[PDB]
Amino acid sequence: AYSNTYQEFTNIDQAKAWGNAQYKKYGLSKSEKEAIVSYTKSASEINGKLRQNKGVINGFPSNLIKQVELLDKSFNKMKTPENIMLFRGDDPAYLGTEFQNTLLNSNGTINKTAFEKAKAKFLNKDRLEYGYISTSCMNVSQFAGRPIITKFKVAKGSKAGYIDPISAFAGQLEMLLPRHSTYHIDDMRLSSDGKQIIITATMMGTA
Ligand SMILES: [Hg+2]
Repeated sequence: AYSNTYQEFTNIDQAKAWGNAQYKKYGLSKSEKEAIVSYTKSASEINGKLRQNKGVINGFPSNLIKQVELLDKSFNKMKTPENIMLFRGDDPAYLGTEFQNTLLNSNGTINKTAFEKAKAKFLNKDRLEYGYISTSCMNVSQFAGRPIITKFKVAKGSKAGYIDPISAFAGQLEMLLPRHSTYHIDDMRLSSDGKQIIITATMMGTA
């Protein structure tokens, strides 16, 4: 094959370390660090308004339009040295309103019929996310209960920032990604468990 290598953090301290060493070289304004901190205590509220009005902020309250602009700005400084793999956790409503109450049997195991409906609906296709993408350097335990697990592959030089410390209200080994990002679902298979779906997306960029 003609496949490229991505660094996957196999240990928490190794991630925490590489992580903090990237926080240094960013040099974020005081203004942004509070936009990122407010973003971690409101990630739900903001991304919701972002997926909604499909990227338009010229209707958002003043407070917001500014924060949104500040978050975007911050990414001019937060890129990644080399190719990396990030981990995200999602609930069924992520795949669609139809998988909401169809994806998992009351046994907790994944329904192989709904799984195929999804595999056909997304495999080898590009998805577009309107809000920001919170992720982790590893499959931390704040996912693991979540039925869907995406594994992003981010290319050298792409916007990605280790905001773990910048906000105390940032998840474990948290790594933010720019809004409006577009990735390509390259693989879907069930965990060697029975309950999950292990997606393998390939990021491309943000427009
Ligand atoms: Hg990381």
